Amino acid sequence: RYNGLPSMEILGQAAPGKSTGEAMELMEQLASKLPTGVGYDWTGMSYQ
Amino acid sequence: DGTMTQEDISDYVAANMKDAISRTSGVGDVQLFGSQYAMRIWMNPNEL
Repeated sequence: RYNGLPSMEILGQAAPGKSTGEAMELMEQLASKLPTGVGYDWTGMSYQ
Repeated sequence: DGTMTQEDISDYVAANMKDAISRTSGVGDVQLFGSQYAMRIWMNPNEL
C-alpha cells in the first residue's frame, strides 16, 4: 500500500546514455494508457 | 447527473478523499460534513 491505497512498487533505470528524466517522462506516458481506476506516483529517489 | 444521493457522496469523500486530504501538507483536523457508509442491520422487534 502507498499513501493508504493498494499499490505495487516497480523499480527500473534509464538505458545507457539516456537520462532519468527521459525514463520517468516515458513511464508517465505508459501509465496514462493503463485501465480506468489505475493511477501512479513517484517515491524514494524519484520523489527527491 | 443525479446518479449519487447525499449519502452516496458522503461515502465516496470519506472512503476516497478524506484520508489523503488529512495527510496533505499543512492540514490539521479534517471534519466530514456527512458520514462514511457502514453495514446497517436495521432490526425488526416483531420478527425477532
